[PDB]
Amino acid sequence: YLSQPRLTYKTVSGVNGPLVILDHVKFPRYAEIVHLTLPDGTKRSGQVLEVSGSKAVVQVFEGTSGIDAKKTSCEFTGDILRTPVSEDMLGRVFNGSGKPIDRGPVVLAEDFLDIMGQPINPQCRIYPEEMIQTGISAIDGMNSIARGQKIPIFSAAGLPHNEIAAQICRQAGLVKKENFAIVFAAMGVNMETARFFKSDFEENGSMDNVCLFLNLANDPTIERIITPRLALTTAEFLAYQCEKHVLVILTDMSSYAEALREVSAAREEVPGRRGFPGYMYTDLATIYERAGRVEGRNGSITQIPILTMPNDDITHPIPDLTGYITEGQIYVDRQLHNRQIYPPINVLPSLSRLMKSAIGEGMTRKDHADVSNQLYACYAIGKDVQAMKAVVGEEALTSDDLLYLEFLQKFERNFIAQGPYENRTVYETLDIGWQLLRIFPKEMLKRIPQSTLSEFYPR
Amino acid sequence: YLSQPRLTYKTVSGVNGPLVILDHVKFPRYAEIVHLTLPDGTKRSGQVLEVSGSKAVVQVFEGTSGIDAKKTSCEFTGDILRTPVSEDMLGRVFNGSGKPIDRGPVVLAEDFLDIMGQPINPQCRIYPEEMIQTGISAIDGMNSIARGQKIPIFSAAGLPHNEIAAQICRQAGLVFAIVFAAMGVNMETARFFKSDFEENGSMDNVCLFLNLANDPTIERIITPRLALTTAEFLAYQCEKHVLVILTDMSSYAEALREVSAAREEVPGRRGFPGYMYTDLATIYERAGRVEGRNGSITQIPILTMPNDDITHPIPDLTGYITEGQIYVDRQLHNRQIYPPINVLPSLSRLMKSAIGEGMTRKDHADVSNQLYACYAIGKDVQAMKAVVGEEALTSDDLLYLEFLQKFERNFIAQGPYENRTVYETLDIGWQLLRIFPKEMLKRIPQSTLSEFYPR
Amino acid sequence: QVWPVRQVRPVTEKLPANHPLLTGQRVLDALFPCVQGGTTAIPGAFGCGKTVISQSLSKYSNSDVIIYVGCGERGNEMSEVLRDFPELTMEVDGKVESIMKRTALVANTSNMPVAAREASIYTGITLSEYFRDMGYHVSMMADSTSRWAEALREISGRLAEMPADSGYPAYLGARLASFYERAGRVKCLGNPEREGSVSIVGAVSP
Amino acid sequence: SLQTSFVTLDEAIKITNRRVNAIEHVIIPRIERTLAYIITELDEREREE
Repeated sequence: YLSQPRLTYKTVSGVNGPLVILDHVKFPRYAEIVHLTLPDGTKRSGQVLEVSGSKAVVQVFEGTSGIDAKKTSCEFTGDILRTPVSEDMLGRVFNGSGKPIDRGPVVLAEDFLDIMGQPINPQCRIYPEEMIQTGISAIDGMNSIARGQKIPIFSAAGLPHNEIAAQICRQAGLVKKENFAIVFAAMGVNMETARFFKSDFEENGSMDNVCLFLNLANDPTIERIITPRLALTTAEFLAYQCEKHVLVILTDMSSYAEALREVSAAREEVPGRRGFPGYMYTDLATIYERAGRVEGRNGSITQIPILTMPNDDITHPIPDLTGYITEGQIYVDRQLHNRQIYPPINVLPSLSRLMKSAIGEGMTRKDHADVSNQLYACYAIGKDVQAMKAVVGEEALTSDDLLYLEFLQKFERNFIAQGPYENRTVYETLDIGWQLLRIFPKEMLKRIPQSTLSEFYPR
Repeated sequence: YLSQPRLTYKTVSGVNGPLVILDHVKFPRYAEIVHLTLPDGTKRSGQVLEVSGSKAVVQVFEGTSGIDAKKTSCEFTGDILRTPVSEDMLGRVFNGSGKPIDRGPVVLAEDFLDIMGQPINPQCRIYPEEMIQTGISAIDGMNSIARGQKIPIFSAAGLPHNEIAAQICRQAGLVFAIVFAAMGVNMETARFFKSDFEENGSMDNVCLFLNLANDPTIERIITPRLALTTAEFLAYQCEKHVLVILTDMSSYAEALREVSAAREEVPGRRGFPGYMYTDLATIYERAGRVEGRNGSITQIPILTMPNDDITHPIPDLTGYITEGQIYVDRQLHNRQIYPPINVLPSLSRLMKSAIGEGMTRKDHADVSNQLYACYAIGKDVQAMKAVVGEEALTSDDLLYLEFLQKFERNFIAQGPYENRTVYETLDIGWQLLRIFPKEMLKRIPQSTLSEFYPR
Repeated sequence: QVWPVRQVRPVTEKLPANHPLLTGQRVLDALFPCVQGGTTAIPGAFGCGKTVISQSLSKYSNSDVIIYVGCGERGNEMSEVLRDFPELTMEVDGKVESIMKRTALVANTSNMPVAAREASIYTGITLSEYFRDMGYHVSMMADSTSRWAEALREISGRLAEMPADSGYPAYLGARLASFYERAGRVKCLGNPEREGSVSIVGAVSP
Repeated sequence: SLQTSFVTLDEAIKITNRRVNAIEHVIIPRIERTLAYIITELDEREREE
């Protein structure tokens, strides 16, 4: 392996922003990690950015504020950035660089994996088959998530997408009729939501499932770019070598791309469309496409990215490319958060493109296809009656448009409304979903075929 | 004569995109012609874009793929690009470089003309006044063309602009060589102009320069130059009348933006280079009549506006050089109108002095000015009908909507084999002007209304 | 034999196309026909019922060879195609056969190199011109060619060339012109007088 | 009383429509075409920069 001793240069040729450029380097690698030690003693870390003959451009992680070109010693490693993975890191809280912050010890490695990762062979993938049960009714009843799906949650600043992400992590599991884990990556969080995540998951008793990667907002913007790659290499050890089912939640992927745009422009690159890098499509794809089931192993990786659309724009290139690689969306809505509904998940625009394979007999239950699209039709027909009632009044609505406004007062306050600690299992999000479909008679339910109307309506 | 022998180099000190940068060149000349020999033995030819002391920058026509630094010859001919011209190139099919693909021989030259053009004194030019009867009523009764007018067919992708043009070549005449130049066209368009000129039996008058879609891109810089130099030979030295058809001039500028990108000049409007105005003015201005010579060049280029935008840099800089334009629009194409010619943004800047008494007829200039104002008004009433509905329209505005149903079907819509004369077009145009009463034709004076209106 | 993918394979003559590419469908053969040698286009989205055509053209056409190109696609939308093509059947001479005795696939997911997705349109058109020179009638389906133009936009910015129209480079309509013109019924270059064809079935995503 | 509520709803419908059509064919296309010019001219200002 790497048994030769390491060279420790003090031949710094210049500092220019976050870049330290050395010279007379003996065979420098690309993307190799170095360890700079300052004059006073502060050890900083950095990654080699460009080599050219006897040169090396080093991008220091923690900035260059105090580096001189006379007394700074820059010890090279000779190997690229790798993570130590273990199965006993399920239950720890690491930061963006992979150091523990829960007063824990350093993780004893079972492997040292390169965090950039190799792609999966497209022949060796299987189509996603079973259900991941979250516990939130609005994304399990009508927007069900397969095993291996990549389905982002679309929201905005101020909306409670961070408590939806914390409620998924507390209650995610299988669809019971020993191999489940959650890798929660938090990029660009502040402190008061970092101690929301660190405190909620550790005293709601399910810290043992989750491996928490908390990358703060005041931490360096290069450490936000290796945070989802530390979280997905841990998930690819835990799933494709230990046969667990892993759910990978990446919180605020629009804050990854604001740290990628910052790292790109500080690499002296020229920006592309809307200022974002031109390689932004194949940079998110190296993150998102680390998913799916595999052939010959019993694990899987299902991803839930989370986005923050600026000014509720959908043509912004962070939601544009996420909707270009990932399969569907969830659409946390603002007009439901003002009306005090938790979780404020809109149903009408939301979609899971693999929902028709995660449902059915022997996966969830036999009527999960016919219930969901029936509640989807009656939610749309009510919301037309909801606006129409204001135009003509109550005395002008018949006994048809009152069944849809009386259903609509109970679909938002019983199906959508959950409360943050109420784990509705998927067998209980259908019995909720049926006792709203009994407000209508069997002569009105058009989306349900008659064979399961005979088996599930009369109770 | 060039009676010195030519220096063959093997000093290629850099290849970058479509450029080959030589060095140790002994007195290099600008706009020279080189002849590169690749390692495998094939030959491409190129042109010098810049000299600077001992180094030259060669613009290779067929692209620099496979060209290395070690064993690539570059024989410097020491001359600017001269084409061989003759009268026996009327009837041949050349490719975009000027090499024949008719399974025939090379051209045996009568002279060697510089393809870049040598500009004509404007003091000794004749103004094009004799009108070409083109048959098609939209570009004859309102947008008339004279012998010597540069006038493009603006169109877009899909519209029948190559059938509109081939109709003019069948129907052009007064009230005659063809030099065709295909730039980046597909195989089915070059199959169409061939089989139309074959069937018409005019193949002894057509000279086709075909640069297809898979022919190399930087040959399209010289393809309209190789065609127009033949035209300026056949018109000013052979005293023939020439009709030059430059289809997809959009494929000129995308191969000119390509050569200026990897050269890294200052880019202009929409990434197109700075010198795009004088470059299309190098091409479009080689037309017209001259004093003491009985030949003429009538130019009809063909464009494609991207996304049908007339304010793109290709139709907006063409409209500043050429004398009018013929607009082909997409909305009349969907309504099954052939030819789909929008007369509202169409123009002929030489129409004003080519029509009138003693050339065509007394009332030509008055009919077209009134057929303009009735189509321009009834298209505004149609956008007022979409607001207030069909019911709130006065009885002198159910006449302007009556006109549009009879203008774009009885005057515009023709059929691809009608040879409508300049008198048959006008006699259609007065039965449309009897739609109105006599006291609304406010662009036609009393002297012409008293004679031509009541029939 | 080894062929560079960006050079057109030489033919003797590029003949016109006078024979219908006959699917099993009643619409788009009684209404909107295609020929052996022609170039089509299809909107490929989620839930358009797109997988009628990609599987009818593979089983029921008069094509002898299918070359399926998947350029820059999703992860679990490429694995769906690789799952159901090795079980799709076809019956000539009564006996049944899998269609993987006459298809080749070019699978490029999003996770691939960006330059491998630019050269998946060109790899699948060069293989389709290798059987066309045998005299077969190849029908090629280039699924989601708008992902290929998303790959070319990166390669254009990889070399620092200036974006022209909506971020795409200058040569967007020209590499699409230098691809759909390699389709056509040709007369092959060779002695025993054959005549092949290539039909390109594109797929776009507005 | 029935023929006098007819000609009040016959005049109020024939005004609202001329006001749905005055948004569909006049106002909203003008706001869309200036949107398709801001996304064009700012592609130009990114390209020159």
